[PDB]
Amino acid sequence: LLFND
Amino acid sequence: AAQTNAPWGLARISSTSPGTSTYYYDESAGQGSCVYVIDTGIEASHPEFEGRAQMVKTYYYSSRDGNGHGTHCAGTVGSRTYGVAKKTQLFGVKVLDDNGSGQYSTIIAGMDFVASDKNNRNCPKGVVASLSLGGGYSSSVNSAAARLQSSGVMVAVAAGNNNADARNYSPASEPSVCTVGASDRYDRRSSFSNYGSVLDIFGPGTDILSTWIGGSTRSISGTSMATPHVAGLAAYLMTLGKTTAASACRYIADTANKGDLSNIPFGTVNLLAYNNYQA
Ligand SMILES: [Ca+2]
Repeated sequence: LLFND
Repeated sequence: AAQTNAPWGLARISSTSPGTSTYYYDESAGQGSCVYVIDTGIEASHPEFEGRAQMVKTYYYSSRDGNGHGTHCAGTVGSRTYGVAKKTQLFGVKVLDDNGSGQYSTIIAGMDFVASDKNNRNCPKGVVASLSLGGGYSSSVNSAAARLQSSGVMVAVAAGNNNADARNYSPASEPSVCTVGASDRYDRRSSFSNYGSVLDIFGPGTDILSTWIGGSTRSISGTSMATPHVAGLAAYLMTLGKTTAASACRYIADTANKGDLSNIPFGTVNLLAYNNYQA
């Protein structure tokens, strides 16, 4: 779960 | 003003408790402010932007958002239905490619660009930059963010989605900017959100409905989604005259809901962005 940093 | 049946994150930032569904906000709605969204671009033609969005710079072959990420983030800042600051002006800077990636040199160039470009624009209430991006630590990237902030722009950056200390990520780790973690609709720290002493504030980041490319909408999750909530809130507060670009992060932290979040590790702030609206 990424949609990021 | 009140938006009924709002996306949960908008309702959350205008309430002292979770579980509400109405977003309450002052009608000024960030008018007169400007927010640069530095990302994969913005589908400016999306009806939800009402002609208030414009691409101003691309580092690739086209200025089109072929990914969707930038359009989603922009929608949370300032779209009619999904946005915090519904009357702000949005400017897109495409530093990420259509796969959502980009080299640090390009990202730095985009920050330096905004620091200069804001001098050519009419933004009487102030300028905000929202950076829903990041990677491993880089002193150069941190420096670029610090310069942008120093130039008079309220810089909001994502903490990152590694469930780790944000000290090892950039530009999250630059102390002078406003580093944003993510929470969910039950007031827990989002399971992927980074944490650590460098975080300044939390905003809604799990299951955030916003604009997408092809004139569509979708729900996605990330500290990328929390960041534009804070960026939009800053624009909104600047327009109301409550704070300035230099001090908005501190003002947001000072006026936040305090102690409401769960699963916050010792040493990380327990502060959730809040607009303090009273009708
Ligand atoms: Ca900071």
